[PDB]
Parts: sequence; structure tokens; C-alpha cells
Amino acid sequence: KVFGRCELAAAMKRHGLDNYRGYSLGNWVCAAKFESNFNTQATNRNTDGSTDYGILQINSRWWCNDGRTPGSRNLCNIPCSALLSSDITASVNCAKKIVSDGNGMNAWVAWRNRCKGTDVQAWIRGCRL
Ligand SMILES: [Cl-]
Ligand code: NA
Ligand code: NA
Repeated sequence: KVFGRCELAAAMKRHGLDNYRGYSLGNWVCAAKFESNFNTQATNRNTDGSTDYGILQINSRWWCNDGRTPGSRNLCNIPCSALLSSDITASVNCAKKIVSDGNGMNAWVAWRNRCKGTDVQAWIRGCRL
């Protein structure tokens, strides 16, 4: 599913991401835009042989099981393919676990490089929320 900006903000709000660990909603929308272009089916292979999956590009080295990442962990306890569904429940719950882990949203390279320190409110401007 390719989400619309406002449609994604509303699903993110419903699942309790707005101000989760102090990250306002526009942070999560902005991270989604640059990680997956709002596409729940996006996959990207990393140099280390791990793969990122879904709307928040959650990585198979720590967070989900894809059966092909030697010696990885599965801390969100899910097959990585669960992260590609048009329902984002699995991605959001897993993201709550990641963002609590110590580095906050710096865990998302595109967030650190493209969203951090910018006017992230712009990402939810005009949304009926
Ligand atoms: Cl933080
Ligand atoms: Na915001
Ligand atoms: Na594996």
C-alpha cells in the first residue's frame, strides 16, 4: 500500500506514535517519507547482508526474522514479511521497541540526516487529525 501523507499521519496517531518518547508526529511521518516513500512494500538490502523492510525500513539484523540474516536477532518477534502489510500495526509496535532502545530516533539514518533539526510539523500541515 502507498499511503497518503495525511492518511499515514492518522494511522500513526491512532496507534499512539504522536509524542511517543517525546517525538512528535511529524518526526515519524518525515522518517517514513525518506525511508520508504510511504510504501509498505519497500525493501532495501544493506551492505552487511541484512535487509530493511516496510514503511519504517526496520532491519532484519536485530528486529525481525527473514530466514537469511546469519546470526541476527528477532527482538520484535515477527517475520520480516509482517512489516510489509497494508496494516502498519506490526511496524508501529516494533518501532516503539526500537525508539526506546537508547538512541531514540537516531536509529533511523534518514531521520538523523533529513528530519532531525528541521521543521517536522510541516509533515502534518493541513491534515485533519
Ligand atoms: Cl530521545
Ligand atoms: Na510534529
Ligand atoms: Na536469519
